[PDB]
Amino acid sequence: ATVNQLVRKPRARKVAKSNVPALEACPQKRGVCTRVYTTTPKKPNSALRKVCRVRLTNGFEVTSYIGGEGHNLQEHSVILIRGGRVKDLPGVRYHTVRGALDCSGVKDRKQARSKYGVKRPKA
Amino acid sequence: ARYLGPKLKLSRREGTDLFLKSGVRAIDTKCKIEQAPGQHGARKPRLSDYGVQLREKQKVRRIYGVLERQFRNYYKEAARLKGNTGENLLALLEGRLDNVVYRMGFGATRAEARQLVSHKAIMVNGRVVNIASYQVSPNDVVSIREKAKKQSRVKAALELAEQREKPTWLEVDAGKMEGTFKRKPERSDLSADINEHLIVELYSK
Amino acid sequence: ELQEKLIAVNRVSKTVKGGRIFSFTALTVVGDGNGRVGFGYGKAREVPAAIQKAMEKARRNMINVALNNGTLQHPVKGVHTGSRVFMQPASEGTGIIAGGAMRAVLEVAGVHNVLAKAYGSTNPINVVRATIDGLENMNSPEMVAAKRGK
Amino acid sequence: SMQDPIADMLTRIRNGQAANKAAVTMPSSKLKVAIANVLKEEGFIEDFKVEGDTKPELELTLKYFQGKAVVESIQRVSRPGLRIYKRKDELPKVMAGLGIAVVSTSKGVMTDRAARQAGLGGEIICYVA
Amino acid sequence: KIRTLQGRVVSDKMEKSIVVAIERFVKHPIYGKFIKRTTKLHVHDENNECGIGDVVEIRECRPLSKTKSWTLVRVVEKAV
RNA sequence: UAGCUAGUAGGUGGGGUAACGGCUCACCUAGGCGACGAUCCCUAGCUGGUCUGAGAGGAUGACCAGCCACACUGGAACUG
RNA sequence: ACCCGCAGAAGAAGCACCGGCUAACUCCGUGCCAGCAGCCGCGGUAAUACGGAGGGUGCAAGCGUUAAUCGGAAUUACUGGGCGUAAAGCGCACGCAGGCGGUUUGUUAAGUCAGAUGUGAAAUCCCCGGGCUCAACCUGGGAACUGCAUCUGAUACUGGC
RNA sequence: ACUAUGGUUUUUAUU
Repeated sequence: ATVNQLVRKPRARKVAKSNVPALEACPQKRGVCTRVYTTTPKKPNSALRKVCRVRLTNGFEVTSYIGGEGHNLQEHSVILIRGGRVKDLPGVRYHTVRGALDCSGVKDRKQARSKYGVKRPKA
Repeated sequence: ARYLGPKLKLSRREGTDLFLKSGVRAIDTKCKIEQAPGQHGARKPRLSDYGVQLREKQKVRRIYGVLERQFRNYYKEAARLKGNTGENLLALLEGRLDNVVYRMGFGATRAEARQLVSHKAIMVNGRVVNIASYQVSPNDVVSIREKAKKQSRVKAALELAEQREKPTWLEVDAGKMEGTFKRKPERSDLSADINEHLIVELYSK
Repeated sequence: ELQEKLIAVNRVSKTVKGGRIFSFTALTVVGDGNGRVGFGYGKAREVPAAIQKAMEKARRNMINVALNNGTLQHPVKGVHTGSRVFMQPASEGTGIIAGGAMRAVLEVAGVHNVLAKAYGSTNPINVVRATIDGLENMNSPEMVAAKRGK
Repeated sequence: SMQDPIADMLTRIRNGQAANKAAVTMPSSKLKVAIANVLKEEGFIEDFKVEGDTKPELELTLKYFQGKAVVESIQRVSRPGLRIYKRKDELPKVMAGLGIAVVSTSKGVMTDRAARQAGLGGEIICYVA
Repeated sequence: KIRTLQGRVVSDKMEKSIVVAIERFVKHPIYGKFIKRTTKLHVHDENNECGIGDVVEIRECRPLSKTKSWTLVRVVEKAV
């Protein structure tokens, strides 16, 4: 672009699109939770995986992933969400926290046992 | 932090005796040193240059006992005033009080000297110093206090040093257990005049 | 004797009717350690026979460049087929700096270190050609000297 | 183009070296003549002459010395689209000091060597090596 | 005197004043090209003889009205 | 985002303060700002500095030094 | 603060990572499931990629998992782009704020450049000295804040006359 | 050039 154009009026970046604006640029955000259900990934990666519908503290609802084995999550339980990129499971850019609020940890972790808010081995 | 646990694994990874359990158990080895770090190395060899660079990053600092943050903090003073970082870093690591107390013969290792420095036994410029993060000035005095001179471990450290060669950049009177540090050594006088092409590119990016 | 350096070697897949067949291809440089250099490329079966083919073509594409005690005095630009490279004199700080073709080409030529960056097409077999074009973009050895007197 | 009298001199020399010619002739001006006199002084030409009947033509004899080429660089710096001015301590140093920069100055067209020794700045016209 | 300038009249709709246009004469701070850049002054004039498109000489003073800190010195060129 | 401005832009008579000024009251004019961006919306206190990067240009103005503005909210007064 | 003692190893080590990028190895189980995941990609009968393993690597009072603000990003392009065909030359001519302008002499010093007098507080990067057990910290000094002002000066070229 | 004409075949280990 010419100097005679930029000296008359400058030109603007376009645009670097945002991934997860529903998290308000926070490291974590809270939500109330409604229904918890099973969903299926793209067929080359075939499996079953679990998600929940989470209305946040703000105006937005998201489909959040549930990692780790154990189903006991309930409606209006109030839980924490983190932005976490899933590219083989439909409409999921969001992960649930197990180690905080009305969630449970995972039993018998042989390796990587600090995940899901799981404490030192005693059981 | 510092390392704790089994010691022969350390001398096995360094391929060299560390003076750890090195009495009659050092004679003609039979201890996996110079042979077998880990247990594998001959069947699926990757020979990665990132792995030799990672090995050099351990190798260069463990000899002085200094941790990564300490080593990069000395490298910050070697990388200013132009490059030649391997020779300019040498003068800093060799100027440490744990290294100087080891070269004066009061410890069989730099860690044994560092543990004599912590035990309030060492004095510099006429006053007591208990940190190894100190740097000794040229033609200044380093000495040991009376209540440590007869300790069987220190007796055995000076007994080891008098069976070896002398460093010329300091002097000590064994009739007083006291003397002066003359200068920070030179990398080509401490060993030989050679280029080591990894240490001049070490750390960052 | 001409001194050798390997820049890269890798396995290469080819999907043919009913199956895949594998080859190796090597990227090499050969030089005299004073000012003469060439770059090689070649495909074969197994690493050492691909390197053998590449080193044999490095010894067929050579150029001879005169430099005053092996230095690159001024900022200098290399070009080949949309691959671009630019080299700059240092300040005796970190100094070296730069990797791959922009490290290896000057090593087998015995040439003193520079600060270097690539632009455009980054594919190594054309960036190396731009590096030996930038070596030829350097001035006469030694020229001023007698062009302009003190 | 009538909009620039310096491109009318520099590019004639680069195209003349690309054509490997011994001499080059151009339409004249006091500035082209002042630059030709310093290109003779700095060893790039061996002669300059101004000849004509109704308008002046400036003919330069190029000084190649001992092999190919008379310039490794002939680069334009200040232009009608963008002016380039430097103080005495912000003067350029062309190709690690192998080249020269041409400076306007209130005292007449000179080298960066001469401007630095005088203690002056001005417009940077071109780089020559 | 502290500041004294020359410029061109653009409004004469006032009985003790005029509006004068002046140039900045400035290098653009990042794009490096030179620009004229026209800025306006509201200037004191109790004679009321200088007029639109004429060239005037003006001097800086203490405030005489709101947005009025300059006064007329001379008519430099007459545009008819 | 194309219009926005009746104390707005300018004159002519009278007042107020430690002083400037449409600060303020009255009688008259149609000016002024705006594509070099007025109107309007979201965002944001200012500088020394901090600080990413090859650098440009941004970002960022918690700490220490100096300004602005607020004192639940709005609007006044008394005193120096 | 500092000095000398009284007890006992006593009061003390985590956490990811190990197919490739990326340093650490490849046994058995599962059989596109159960799971893994930053990226490439992995998982149907020995899976170097999951589970389960024993061993192995690296940081360390930290380790993993993220966010803010930048970098890589030339991805808004001054430094530093793209338009025959990979985005875009606008169907053609007329007029126009702005951008550029022959060849010379004389004048001006607005652009520019030179030298002085100021201001850019103290702190601070950089650079040179000193003391705290070292550094941080406490600081003696020199740089720098490329500028913005007030004089004096050159006068080549752009602007103006 | 040398007769004017003739439509469909599930996504799929996957090299």
